[PDB]
Amino acid sequence: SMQEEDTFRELRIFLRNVTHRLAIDKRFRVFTKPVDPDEVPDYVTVIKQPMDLSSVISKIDLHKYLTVKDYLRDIDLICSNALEYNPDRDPGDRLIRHRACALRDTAYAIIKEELDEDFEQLCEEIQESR
Amino acid sequence: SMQEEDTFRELRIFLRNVTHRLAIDKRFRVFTKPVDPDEVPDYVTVIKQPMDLSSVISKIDLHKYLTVKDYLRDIDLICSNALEYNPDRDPGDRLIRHRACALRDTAYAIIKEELDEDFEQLCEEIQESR
Ligand SMILES: COc1cncc(-c2cnc(NC3CCNCC3)c3[nH]c(=O)c(C)cc23)c1
Ligand SMILES: COc1cncc(-c2cnc(NC3CCNCC3)c3[nH]c(=O)c(C)cc23)c1
Repeated sequence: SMQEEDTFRELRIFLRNVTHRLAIDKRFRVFTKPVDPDEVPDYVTVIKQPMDLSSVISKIDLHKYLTVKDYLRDIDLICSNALEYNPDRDPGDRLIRHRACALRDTAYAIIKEELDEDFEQLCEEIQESR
Repeated sequence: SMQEEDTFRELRIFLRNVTHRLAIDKRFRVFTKPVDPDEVPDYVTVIKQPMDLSSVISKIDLHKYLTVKDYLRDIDLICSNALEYNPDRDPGDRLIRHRACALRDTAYAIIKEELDEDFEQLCEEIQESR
């Protein structure tokens, strides 16, 4: 219905705003675009579902997220990929893991403050009816 | 259930085999890998959901296709993207469009010959129950 289309449009507006705020944070530059294969040649083989903030924006615009829960799955994927690909004790690995956890924590904290629980419940109920 | 897992595993085996047969055809080399942005800088902006045969293989392996119908949507996407991005009368554009239609036609013809309709119906009924 028209009311449901308006609901998903509001969701997309909300998710774009959250994603933009993550993307302009200097700490998260490494997660903003797909990896350069020249910098990490084995990334494609080790990480089976790459994800980054530009890809998240494309998915929002393709109407791939019908709930904030589904969006957070991709944010969690950005984090889990980083922990998987950079598990070593070396400072470079530790920096990226810290930034990955910070990205995750920041996204969840924004959502906790700014997402109305009843709005999310509505989205979930519309999704389950499709 | 175990029987349903076996069904989706058989689907994945079937889809990998079809995709491999498309990927080794010389006509379809242009569709085997993501586009090189150096060759087509405006591709990212014009085509909103890029798709290629290596991406299709990754999606099979990530369990993204529960039916042949969903797989054919991505094959159709490879074709529609090509028709959209190369619409001109020039020979280069006409060649790619012809190959795109041939890819689509070939995938459908393989499926028509080799996919049991009752196998596809089972997949669809399992998908709809989830
Ligand atoms: C423009 O700079 C880059 C572009 N693309 C990828 C990276 C990058 C480089 N190194 C990583 N990890 C190494 C750190 C030192 N120990 C070996 C691994 C990276 N790890 C990542 O998770 C991502 C997303 C990029 C990246 C950088
Ligand atoms: C290694 O060669 C390539 C790598 N990546 C992309 C292409 C490519 C080049 N040109 C295209 N179309 C032009 C043909 C002449 N008129 C202007 C457009 C391409 N079109 C496509 O649809 C794809 C997938 C690649 C491609 C080639």
